[PDB]
Amino acid sequence: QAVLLLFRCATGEAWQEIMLACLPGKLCDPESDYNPGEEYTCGSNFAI
Amino acid sequence: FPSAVTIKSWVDKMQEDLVTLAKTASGVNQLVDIYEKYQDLYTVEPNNARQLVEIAARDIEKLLSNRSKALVRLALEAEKVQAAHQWREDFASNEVVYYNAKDDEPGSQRIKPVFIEDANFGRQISYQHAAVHIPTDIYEGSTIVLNELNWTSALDEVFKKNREEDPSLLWQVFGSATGLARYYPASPWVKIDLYDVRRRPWYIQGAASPKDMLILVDVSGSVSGLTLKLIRTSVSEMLETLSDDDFVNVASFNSNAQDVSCFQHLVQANVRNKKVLKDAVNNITAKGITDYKKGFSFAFEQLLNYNVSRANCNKIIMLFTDGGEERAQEIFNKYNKDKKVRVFTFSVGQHNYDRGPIQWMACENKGYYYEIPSIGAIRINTQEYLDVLGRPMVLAGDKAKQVQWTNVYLDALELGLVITGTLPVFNITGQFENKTNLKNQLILGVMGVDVSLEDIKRLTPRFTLCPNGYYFAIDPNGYVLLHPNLQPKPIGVGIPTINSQEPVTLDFLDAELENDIKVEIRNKMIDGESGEKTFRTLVKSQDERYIDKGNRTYTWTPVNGTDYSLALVLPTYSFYYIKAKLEETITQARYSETLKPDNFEESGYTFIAPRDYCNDLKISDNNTEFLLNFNEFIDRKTPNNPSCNADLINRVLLDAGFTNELVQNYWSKQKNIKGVKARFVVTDGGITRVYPKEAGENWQENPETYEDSFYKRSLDNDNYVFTAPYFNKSGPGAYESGIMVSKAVEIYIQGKLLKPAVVGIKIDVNSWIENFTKRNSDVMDCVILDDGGFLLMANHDDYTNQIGRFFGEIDPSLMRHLVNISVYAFNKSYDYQSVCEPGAASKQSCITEQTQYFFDNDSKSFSGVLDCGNCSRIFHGEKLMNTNLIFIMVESKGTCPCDTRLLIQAEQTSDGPNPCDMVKQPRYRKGPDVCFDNNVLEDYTDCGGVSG
Amino acid sequence: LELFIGKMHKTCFFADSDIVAEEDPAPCAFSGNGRQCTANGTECRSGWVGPNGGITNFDNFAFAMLTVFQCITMEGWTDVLYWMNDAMGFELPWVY
Amino acid sequence: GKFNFDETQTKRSTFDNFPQALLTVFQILTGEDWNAVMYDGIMAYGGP
Ligand SMILES: *[C@@H]1O[C@H](CO)[C@@H](O[C@@H]2O[C@H](CO)[C@@H](O[C@@H]3O[C@H](CO)[C@@H](O[C@@H]4O[C@H](CO)[C@@H](O)[C@H](O)[C@H]4NC(C)=O)[C@H](O)[C@H]3NC(C)=O)[C@H](O)[C@H]2NC(C)=O)[C@H](O)[C@H]1NC(C)=O
Ligand SMILES: *[C@@H]1O[C@H](CO)[C@@H](O[C@@H]2O[C@H](CO)[C@@H](O[C@@H]3O[C@H](CO)[C@@H](O)[C@H](O)[C@H]3NC(C)=O)[C@H](O)[C@H]2NC(C)=O)[C@H](O)[C@H]1NC(C)=O
Ligand SMILES: *[C@@H]1O[C@H](CO)[C@@H](O[C@@H]2O[C@H](CO)[C@@H](O)[C@H](O)[C@H]2NC(C)=O)[C@H](O)[C@H]1NC(C)=O
Ligand SMILES: *[C@@H]1O[C@H](CO)[C@@H](O[C@@H]2O[C@H](CO)[C@@H](O)[C@H](O)[C@H]2NC(C)=O)[C@H](O)[C@H]1NC(C)=O
Ligand SMILES: *[C@@H]1O[C@H](CO)[C@@H](O[C@@H]2O[C@H](CO)[C@@H](O)[C@H](O)[C@H]2NC(C)=O)[C@H](O)[C@H]1NC(C)=O
Ligand SMILES: C(=C\c1ccccc1)/CN1CCN(C(c2ccccc2)c2ccccc2)CC1
Ligand SMILES: *[C@@H]1O[C@H](CO)[C@@H](O)[C@H](O)[C@H]1NC(C)=O
Ligand SMILES: [Ca+2]
Ligand SMILES: [Ca+2]
Repeated sequence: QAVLLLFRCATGEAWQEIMLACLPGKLCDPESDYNPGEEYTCGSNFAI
Repeated sequence: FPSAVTIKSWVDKMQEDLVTLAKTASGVNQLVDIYEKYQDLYTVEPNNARQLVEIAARDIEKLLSNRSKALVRLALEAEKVQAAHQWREDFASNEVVYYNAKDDEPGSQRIKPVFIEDANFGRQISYQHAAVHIPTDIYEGSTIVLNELNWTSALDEVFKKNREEDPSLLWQVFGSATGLARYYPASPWVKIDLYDVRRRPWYIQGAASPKDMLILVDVSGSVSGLTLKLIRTSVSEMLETLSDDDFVNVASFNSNAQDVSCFQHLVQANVRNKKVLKDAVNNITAKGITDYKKGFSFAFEQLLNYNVSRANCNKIIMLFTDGGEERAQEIFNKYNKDKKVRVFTFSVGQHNYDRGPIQWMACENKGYYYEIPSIGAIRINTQEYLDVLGRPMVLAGDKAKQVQWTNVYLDALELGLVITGTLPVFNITGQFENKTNLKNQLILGVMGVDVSLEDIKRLTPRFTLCPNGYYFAIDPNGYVLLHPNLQPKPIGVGIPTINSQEPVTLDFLDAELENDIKVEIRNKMIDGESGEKTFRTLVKSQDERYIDKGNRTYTWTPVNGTDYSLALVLPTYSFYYIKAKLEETITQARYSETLKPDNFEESGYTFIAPRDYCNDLKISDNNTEFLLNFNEFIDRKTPNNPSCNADLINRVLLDAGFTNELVQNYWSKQKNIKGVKARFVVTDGGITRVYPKEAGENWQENPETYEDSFYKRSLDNDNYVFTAPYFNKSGPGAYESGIMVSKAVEIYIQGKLLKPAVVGIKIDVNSWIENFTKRNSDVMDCVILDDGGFLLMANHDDYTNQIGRFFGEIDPSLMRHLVNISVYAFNKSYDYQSVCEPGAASKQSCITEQTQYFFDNDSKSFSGVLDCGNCSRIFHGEKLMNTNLIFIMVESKGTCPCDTRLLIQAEQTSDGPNPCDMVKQPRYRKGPDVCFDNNVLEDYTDCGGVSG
Repeated sequence: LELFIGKMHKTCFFADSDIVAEEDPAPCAFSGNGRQCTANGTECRSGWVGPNGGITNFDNFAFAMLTVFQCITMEGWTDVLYWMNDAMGFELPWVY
Repeated sequence: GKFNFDETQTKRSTFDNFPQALLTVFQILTGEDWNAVMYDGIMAYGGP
């Protein structure tokens, strides 16, 4: 799936909209383990 | 087929069997003797119709004067307090303290009140302060809102001061032009919230005067797409700001101007008419080129009609378009040179067309220019035109401050049917030296005090009148402010098809059965003149199944503090009433002892009318327990009764003895009678007595005697009345209850006719069959019908199984021919407040058409032949004497196999009457005499351009 | 055409109704292999026009040729890929 | 003027006048969202 996303960006489909969706202020699934309360901390500024 | 003589004698035997059984078992003459036996426990008092109406009209005028005084005392403070306001622009330090409804703060502090529950209010309230309502689309904490939120805090003290003299005061509300509404007493607001105080009918009438609106809709090609959807929505949401005093019409133009509907001239814009225009608006398509000269020429011609009824007031043209390069200045210089017609122009949609000519059109003609880019701006831009129309009224001054009253409508805070007073509030800042005059020509808001219809009903007592007598007040427009047929439900229009904000405006001719004489009475009341008329009227029964004709007397006078007119309907035999006089201690204890639930085995099952005997005895709607509270109050209270009226308690106690003395002396001797299942006595005092305890469990009638359909019907008739049971397995009662027969007693005290009670029995159907037989023949059919064409005694077993059914649903061929030969007349009428199950294109309100059948000809013997296809069917019709029954014999339907359409007598959903032809000959009405428009001192220099 | 004809015709409406539940509908599983709507009170039946109003689909030769030409110009090809992922599954469409 | 069929929104890439036609043709040449304008033009003539 990551390789498919990278191919999508390589063809330049909506790469800027993918980039805008990886910023720090994002929700991530409860399946991953994290401290309760801080739920929107996942996501990084290095996406740009 | 037996001869006429042999069938006349056959029915002669049975009419003696039925009458004698009801005469003796019920004991009609025994009750008459009991009333005449004493003649000293009560006195006969006259019932002067002329005196009653003036007294009742004086109380309504006085009641509406307390609220009028509570409004001028409330609007004067608002004008003075606001003129002293300083317009602070920073509330972070001096926060505003207020209670905001619909809740559990940058520049405000919230209040948590106490919220005590009380009576005369369906909800929990608090007299400590006043709640504030702010619309969802209005941000609290803005400078405009916060400044208004300060100077209105001075209304709290005058809210309390108003309520101290009159503790019976309902909601007092101030609707500001900023959007917020502050009402007293504080109470929580009532899904999302869409209430805006500026769009309420009580706010709109005080904002401006009646108007002759005329909406011009651009249906050229350029408006196709999204901007047509907004035009149709803006027009629909703008007709919602038109009351019954405003006349509107809608036109469209695309190289040719035409009406969008069936009206062709200005119509009254009531609930029904506005539905037609609204339906016709969501049908228009965009096509063609734009022609403004033809559109405006057609619009200016309808405003100058003067043949039809109009408002003779504000004349305004509304232009819903997008943009163009045509100014049409040659038309405005021809049709309105004196600027007697305002032109408001709306530019709707997202576009780049020239709005210059649209802006210029609204500036020369004292109008205003509005922008509606999206749906969010539709609701607010379609109500700001009342700021322009209120300009001449502000400059009038003290002569424009007149209290007005709305149409009857349902209160927003779930209070029931109410009417609201109205009085505008003006800017006064700088008026002492008369130097500002810039924003001073726009109203601050509207003041209002609610009056409930139950408040008015307490000023017109009806328990000294006959159950057929009632008060009914009218309106200039003809609608009823007070009527027994007015229900707390919205009036329906059309048919509800699926794939409360409107007022309850019920016309007088729609409340009861229309008549040529009654139209004259309605017109004489509208123009405000007293009078009186006695005439024969045919009256619909309480249950919409029978029609009976009896003499009535209408007495009306105008309530000439306000513009209402009060009338009192009063039949004959009710100009006198039984007034109870009794102060002896032991004669009331014995009478009250008859009300004990324990000894029903010796006095019969007893019901009590839930009247307001005393203020501390709450109505229960149970009667099983309510009687327990009533009689336990009698022995636990001093018989002097200083807090509640003895007149309403002396009557019920006096009727308690009379009903019991019939049971003990007469009914007790005959424990069981072959043809009798129950015996009941219903009196004017308000009690019912069913002798058998077991048979007293089947009494499904209303405990209140004034609401009993058979009681009211038996007074009009001078003979035994047979009431057919219901059908469709509507609970129990078909065989185990019986057939109800009633006969009102008539007493002559001093040459005066009086009908204080009714008596009757319940004839068992199974034992009546045995008498009737002395059977299931395939070649002959014999049925008995009452006044209304309902089966009461059949012959074919299966026919008897479907007892109490309309004859047209079991033998349509015979019933239709009966109507033609003039034995069963019928009169159709509409019910505008009804709820019906919707069909295809829970439940919704709708109009349902009612049909009632009754005896047309006085003649008793009928005969003839009906032809239903190559066959000859003969029948004989004889009517029972001293009874509303008719016996019909005809040979069975098997001989002639024909079956036409069924004739239904039921609450059938309809959409009529047609509104396209009612506007051709509308009912008479009188418009308001106040007309505030075309003032020379008006500025109107801010057309649409200073704002952008 | 050979692999898939008329697979993008099943969006999840409301129960016992004819109105699409979502504002941007996507196909269900054709045979219970792709995507299933699990919204409270939703079910899907073959009575949907298509993703782009019926313009983008593989149920005709002209429609298939238009879709192929649209995808070969690297314009909206991922949209068709994801719609076929919703319809069929996650194994066949990515190769095509 | 045939791009007024949606009735729910206003479309920016149209052929309403000469400047907008030039902008839309340039956008089609660059290849960005040319299929969206093609769909709009197809639905302007009735549909699929
Ligand atoms: C009854 O009438 C009186 C006067 O006839 C009226 O009081 C007047 O209220 C206005 C506010 O609308 C005051 O205007 C002052 O001057 C300007 C004009 O708005 C304001 O400055 C900015 O104005 C822009 C609009 O152009 C506005 O968007 C912005 O928020 C304002 N503030 C900024 C940019 O900081 C002033 O703030 C405003 N107030 C001052 C200077 O204190 C008039 O001064 C008022 N006139 C008098 C004599 O007091 C009153 O509102 C009317 N009643 C009601 C209910 O509206
Ligand atoms: C708009 O809001 C203003 C502030 O929220 C109100 O102004 C304040 O009103 C208080 C009481 O009315 C004043 O308190 C007293 O004022 C009198 C002068 O009349 C003096 O004795 C003192 O200043 C003071 N007394 C005390 C504190 O014991 C405030 O002075 C006054 N101003 C402020 C707080 O800045 C306005 O009343 C209000 N407008 C309306 C119409 O209610
Ligand atoms: C309506 O107003 C009139 C007068 O304004 C009231 O007429 C009174 O009628 C009685 C008897 O007919 C006279 O004794 C009074 O003298 C009249 N009043 C005056 C001022 O002359 C009439 O009562 C008012 N309507 C009601 C319902 O009270
Ligand atoms: C009613 O309106 C019409 C036109 O809107 C007025 O014009 C007259 O119409 C009647 C026939 O309908 C005729 O007398 C003439 O054809 C018209 N002119 C004149 C001078 O009468 C009409 O005056 C209005 N009023 C009435 C009572 O018809
Ligand atoms: C109620 O019913 C009566 C009886 O059918 C109707 O009035 C009759 O109308 C016919 C023709 O329309 C006349 O020939 C009769 O003379 C009328 N009888 C009357 C006036 O007593 C009509 O449907 C209703 N009448 C009302 C409401 O007054
Ligand atoms: C699309 C290629 C593509 C781009 C991003 C992502 C995926 C494919 C096709 N072509 C379209 C035209 N463009 C260029 C272009 C550059 C060189 C030669 C021809 C065209 C263009 C378009 C309009 C105006 C100036 C320049 C170059 C690419
Ligand atoms: C209010 O109206 C009543 C009549 O309904 C009247 O008796 C009374 O004087 C009026 N005023 C007050 C303050 O009660
Ligand atoms: Ca792209
Ligand atoms: Ca145009």
